[PDB]
Amino acid sequence: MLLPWLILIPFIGGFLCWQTERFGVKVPRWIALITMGLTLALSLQLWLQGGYSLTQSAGIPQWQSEFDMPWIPRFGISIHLAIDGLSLLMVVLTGLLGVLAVLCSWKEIEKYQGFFHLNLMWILGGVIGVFLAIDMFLFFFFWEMMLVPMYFLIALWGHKASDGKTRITAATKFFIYTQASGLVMLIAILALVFVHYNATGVWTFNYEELLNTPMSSGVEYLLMLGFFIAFAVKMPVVPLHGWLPDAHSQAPTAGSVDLAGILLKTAAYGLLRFSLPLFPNASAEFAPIAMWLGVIGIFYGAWMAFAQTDIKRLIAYTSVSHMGFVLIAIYTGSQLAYQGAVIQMIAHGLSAAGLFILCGQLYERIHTRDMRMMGGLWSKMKWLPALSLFFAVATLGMPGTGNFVGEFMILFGSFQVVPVITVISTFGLVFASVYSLAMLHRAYFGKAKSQIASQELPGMSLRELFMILLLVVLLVLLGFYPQPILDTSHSAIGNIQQWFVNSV
Amino acid sequence: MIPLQHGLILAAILFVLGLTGLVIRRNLLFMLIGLEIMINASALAFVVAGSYWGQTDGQVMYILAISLAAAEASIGLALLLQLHRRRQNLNIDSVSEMRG
Amino acid sequence: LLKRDPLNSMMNIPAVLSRFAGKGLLLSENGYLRWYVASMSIGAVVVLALLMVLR
Amino acid sequence: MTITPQNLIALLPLLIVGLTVVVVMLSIAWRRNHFLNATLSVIGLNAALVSLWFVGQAGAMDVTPLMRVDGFAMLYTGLVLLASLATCTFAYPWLEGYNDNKDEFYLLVLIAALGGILLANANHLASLFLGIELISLPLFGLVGYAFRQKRSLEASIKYTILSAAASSFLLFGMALVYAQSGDLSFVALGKNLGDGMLNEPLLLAGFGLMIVGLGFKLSLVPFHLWTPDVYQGAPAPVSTFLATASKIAIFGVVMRLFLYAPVGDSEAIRVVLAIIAFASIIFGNLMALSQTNIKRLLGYSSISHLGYLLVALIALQTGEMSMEAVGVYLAGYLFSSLGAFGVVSLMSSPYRGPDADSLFSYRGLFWHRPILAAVMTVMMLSLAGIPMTLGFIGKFYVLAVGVQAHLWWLVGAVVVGSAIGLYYYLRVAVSLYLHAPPSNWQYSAGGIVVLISALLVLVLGVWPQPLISIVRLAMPLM
Ligand SMILES: CCCCCCCCCCCCCCCCCC(=O)OC[C@H](COP(=O)(O)OCCN)OC(=O)CCCCCCCCCCCCCCCCC
Ligand SMILES: CCCCCCCCCCCCCCCCCC(=O)OC[C@H](COP(=O)(O)OCCN)OC(=O)CCCCCCCCCCCCCCCCC
Ligand SMILES: CCCCCCCCCCCCCCCCCC(=O)OC[C@H](COP(=O)(O)OCCN)OC(=O)CCCCCCCCCCCCCCCCC
Ligand SMILES: CCCCCCCCCCCCCCCCCC(=O)OC[C@H](COP(=O)(O)OCCN)OC(=O)CCCCCCCCCCCCCCCCC
Ligand SMILES: CCCCCCCCCCCCCCCCCC(=O)OC[C@H](COP(=O)(O)OCCN)OC(=O)CCCCCCCCCCCCCCCCC
Ligand SMILES: CCCCCCCCCCCCCCCCCCCC
Ligand SMILES: CCCCCCCCCCCCCCCCCCCC
Repeated sequence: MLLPWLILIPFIGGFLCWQTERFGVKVPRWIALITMGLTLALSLQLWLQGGYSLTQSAGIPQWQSEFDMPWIPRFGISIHLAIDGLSLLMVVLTGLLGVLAVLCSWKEIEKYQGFFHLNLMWILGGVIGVFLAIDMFLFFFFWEMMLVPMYFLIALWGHKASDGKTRITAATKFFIYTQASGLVMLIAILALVFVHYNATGVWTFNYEELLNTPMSSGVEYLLMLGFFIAFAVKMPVVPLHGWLPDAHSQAPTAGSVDLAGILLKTAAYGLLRFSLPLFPNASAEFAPIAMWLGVIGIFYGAWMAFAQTDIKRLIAYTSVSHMGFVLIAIYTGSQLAYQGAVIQMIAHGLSAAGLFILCGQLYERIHTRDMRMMGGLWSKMKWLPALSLFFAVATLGMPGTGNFVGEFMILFGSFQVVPVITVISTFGLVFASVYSLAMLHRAYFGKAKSQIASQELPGMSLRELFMILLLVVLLVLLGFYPQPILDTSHSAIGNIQQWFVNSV
Repeated sequence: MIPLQHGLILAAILFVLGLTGLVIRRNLLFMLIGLEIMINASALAFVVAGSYWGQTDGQVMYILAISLAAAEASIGLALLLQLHRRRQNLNIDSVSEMRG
Repeated sequence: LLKRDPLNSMMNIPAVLSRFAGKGLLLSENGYLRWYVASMSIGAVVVLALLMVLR
Repeated sequence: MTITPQNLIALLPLLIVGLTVVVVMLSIAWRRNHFLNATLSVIGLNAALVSLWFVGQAGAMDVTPLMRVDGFAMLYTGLVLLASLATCTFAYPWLEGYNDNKDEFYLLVLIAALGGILLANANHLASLFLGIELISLPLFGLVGYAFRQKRSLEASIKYTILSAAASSFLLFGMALVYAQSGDLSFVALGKNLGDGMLNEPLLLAGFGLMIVGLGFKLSLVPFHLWTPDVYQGAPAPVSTFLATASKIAIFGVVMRLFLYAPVGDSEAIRVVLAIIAFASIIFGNLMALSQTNIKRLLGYSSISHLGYLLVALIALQTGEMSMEAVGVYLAGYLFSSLGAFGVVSLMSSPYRGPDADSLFSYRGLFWHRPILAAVMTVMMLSLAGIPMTLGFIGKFYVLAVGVQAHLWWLVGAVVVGSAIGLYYYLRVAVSLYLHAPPSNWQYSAGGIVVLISALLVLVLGVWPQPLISIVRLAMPLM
């Protein structure tokens, strides 16, 4: 019922942001703020009225809310939305990060701010639609639809200090990676639909109907490979990862584009919701390759993050390492590891949002991102280095932050399933501490290594400090009291895990 | 008592001769001449096929073929005269300014 | 050793191959009409030879 | 077979366009008037477009031993008429700057549209040949309409020589096919063969030579090298017509020929067409990677899109939605090419003499022509097959048809070519918004046409069901 409005309020709000720029240059930011506040309020209302903590696992499908409308009846294609605990958590995180992205671009008084806000709102609506769609064609449609405003944002509103051609190159690489992988996913979807049609006679794209599809072993492996190639591009999984540091480097300086779609993790959700239930035997056969790719992703991302002289690229490779952890968790077939993966995705979203906002404000103060040109910035700034220290402490997995809860439940469940991959991943946590300490030492400690770092810098704004402290409070509360989040996603995770292990 | 294969072979020989003349000649006039040889060979092939089956369809296709040949000769010679007016040469290799 | 992201360059290899193949294929668009006719006859030979081979 | 009054009702757009040719000719003979003759041409084309309704209520019939009128022919007649009307609309502001006679442009456009209608209705080798040349020869005139311009004369000479060569190849192939079969109707090409002897060498050689001619006409590899030169050298409304109407009509008659001929089910012909489609997709996408000229880029784009269409054509005998995919893809490709070539034509109009270059310089177009820049970026996203655009719906149809028929090499070719196309289309679309250093109602009509094409592309990209239902309503004879 409210799910179409959860998708449509961002799109209508973006249209109103574009259109209401004639009334003033400071008007579209209020429209975007009202839009994302309304979307977040609707998501929280769905959380309160859903009763997710009392819901028990009854088997796939089990939706707390559902909407259906015919879209292309010739192919059996519907606007088909459904929400349960995992989808609801991802939608709430999307709404919160959208509010943060609106507030992070509050001071931009550019002549085309309305189109910027329209692109931001359309990216957020596409991400929410990805989390809500249980029609395969609609899921693919949102998956590819949220990449065009992101392309234009990176290419036209991006990092202004860099050349234009670097921004167009990064946006083009991101678009080609994501859309080619999406096309491979479309081929997998089409072949699954055709197998179901030849076995049943019904034109359907409904994920509930495609769950019970009789497939040969090898056909299922290829369909799983197409789905995994799309999700592995957008997770990222090595070696399909370099688009993410290039896109983070050339994103706009505020960081709203970083929070909008580059940081929300739809691929792990797609692996949990689609890859494991549709192809459980193929996923079980693919599990050693997937967890070894996760191990390689953890260590490669950590080593790449240590080798960066750019702080933004360091945070991007930090995301790569964390996603390697989540990818290991997804293929274990363990309830504890899946709940840890959910906590880890939410904690990564919050901590990377804090890191990217603080990096954007550091670049605002000092007009550079090379860590060799800064140093000793603890004595020069009022709030920024301490909050950066908190968020770097969070991303290495300190207890008291949600990252520890996530990665440690992941490692507990994984050790219950696969011990060697678990011990190698914990040494990956040692690597994580190494790169976080290296970033903190290179940026804020020591002596000033240039002239701009040796001067006093203006303090942060009250709104900027307010949302950074909101992220700090949310991360600490997730670290100390993760039980509401665990209870919200318990039934959906249980359904996915029971489907995965009861059909293998 | 003429084999159909012999008439088709004669038409094919004339067709490949016209195509060779179209390729090896730098002059636009000889290219148009080779084009006329090619279309006349194809029309002869249609006439041979129609005469084998005892049908008027071969001569009707011949009629359409020579209508096309006449109109194409008209247009090609107009373009050749325009080329000779605006360039004073019929070298087709010189008419190559659009490439890549 | 890894600071240049070798996996990124390994995945950038298809773009380099595509650029090289496009530059090589653009040599056929030299703008010469007689070569265009020759390529038409070459394609006719190739199509007919393929049809008699696979028949 | 004779002609009945019901057959005359099925003949209605052909008769109306021919009558328009005669009427516009006599009006030019009376007095040279650019506005009146352009108006008479567009009135005749609109009359044929609305006479398609009476054709539909006449029913599907066989009008000649040569023509067959059904929903298939109705759809391609409508597409050809839309392309011709748009060509006239773009042609008027361009011809406003033309110093020599302007009225003959519309006569040639009408005769080429007549050829497209004949190819839509063609059921015979004679009508297929005649429709191809009735399209081609007015295009010889139109491509070299500004023959004082050096590039237009070059394109005219190249197109005339190569199209005469392809016509000779096509006619020789038809003659070999007729020698084998004994009848020139589409359904009898291979009907005198049985017990698995469909691959007769003379029939296959004839169909190979016709494949050479038609693959020239469809810009298919390796008969594709003319396309960027003729697209660049021709006047921009002529480039619009040559990209849309000629390709659509020839592909429709090729669709009908391979549907009706029993030799269309041959394995060797299918493998040869698969090779041609694979090479066409890959080569056309690769060759547009480094193009700074929008016309040559759109020519290589035409090569790739015709490769995708040929992929849909290969699965015609196996799948059931192949011709429905062809119809949806051709509608989307027509509207996208109309928008792109129309923006090029509007920015190239009026014709500024033969001694001044007609270079586009699309960079920074948004800062002086924002609506045209929006239309052109919508067309660039549509030609890339990006969702929310009708080009994506066409690409989806092509991919579904390929997956249904297990044409996995062609499926991988479509994916790889789509990625390469993504690169260069996005390069053009983002170059529209960078920074770089009319006034009559006919120019506004051209802008309205490209804006309506952009709106149609977006609306049918998000809601393609009306177009799908219309295309499925256009069922040819089984
Ligand atoms: C360039 C990027 C894209 C990659 C290239 C494009 C895709 C290539 C796909 C290659 C597929 C090769 C299949 C080879 C065997 C075919 C014959 C066969 O075994 O057919 C079995 C079956 C038909 O018999 P049936 O009675 O229907 O049995 C149902 C079985 N489930 O057949 C079926 O039911 C249909 C089987 C379809 C199998 C899935 C095909 C698509 C899978 C996703 C994409 C490919 C894998 C991921 C990408 C690879 C690396 C790029
Ligand atoms: C311009 C040049 C550059 C650009 C172009 C570059 C090349 C593009 C194309 C690359 C892909 C080529 C095609 C790959 C798919 C091949 C499929 C295949 O061979 O299938 C055979 C068989 C089919 O299954 P079958 O055994 O028939 O099942 C019925 C009974 N069991 O299959 C099986 O039995 C299962 C086979 C599984 C393994 C084959 C697929 C490998 C995929 C490699 C990529 C993904 C690797 C894993 C993930 C990595 C991280 C994402
Ligand atoms: C002992 C027997 C049992 C084995 C237990 C496991 C091994 C225990 C090893 C203990 C000793 C580790 C010492 C690490 C010192 C790190 C601090 C240091 O020296 O920092 C210096 C340098 C500073 O870097 P930066 O921030 O860039 O500073 C700017 C200019 N200096 O910082 C650097 O250059 C970064 C240094 C990173 C060091 C990473 C160490 C990783 C350890 C992994 C252990 C794996 C164990 C298993 C191995 C395989 C077994 C089969
Ligand atoms: C024999 C069998 C049947 C044949 C078909 C039916 C009869 C066809 C008759 C065709 C007549 C052609 C001559 C029309 C002369 C119009 C004169 C006129 O009013 O001109 C005004 C204007 C001139 O141009 P402008 O530059 O604007 O002038 C400024 C100076 N006042 O010009 C204008 O503003 C344009 C005025 C257009 C008027 C005609 C509109 C209707 C045309 C109908 C025929 C079109 C084709 C039909 C095809 C078959 C349909 C079933
Ligand atoms: C898991 C592996 C198996 C499954 C793979 C599934 C596909 C999706 C994941 C892999 C995607 C790899 C894409 C690699 C290229 C990314 C695009 C890129 O780098 O574009 C930027 C570049 C232009 O930038 P620049 O280098 O500055 O150019 C100078 C020219 N003046 O642009 C260029 O230089 C031109 C770009 C041309 C188009 C891109 C290349 C297309 C190649 C085929 C794509 C389909 C995938 C087939 C399999 C490939 C091998 C894995
Ligand atoms: C999707 C966004 C998630 C943000 C982080 C939320 C972390 C959980 C916070 C729960 C509240 C903790 C503090 C209040 C405890 C109330 C105890 C109620 C039972 C007596
Ligand atoms: C994917 C389908 C198409 C989506 C919309 C594509 C864009 C259409 C045109 C909308 C208006 C564009 C305005 C752009 C303004 C850019 C300003 C840049 C300033 C630096």
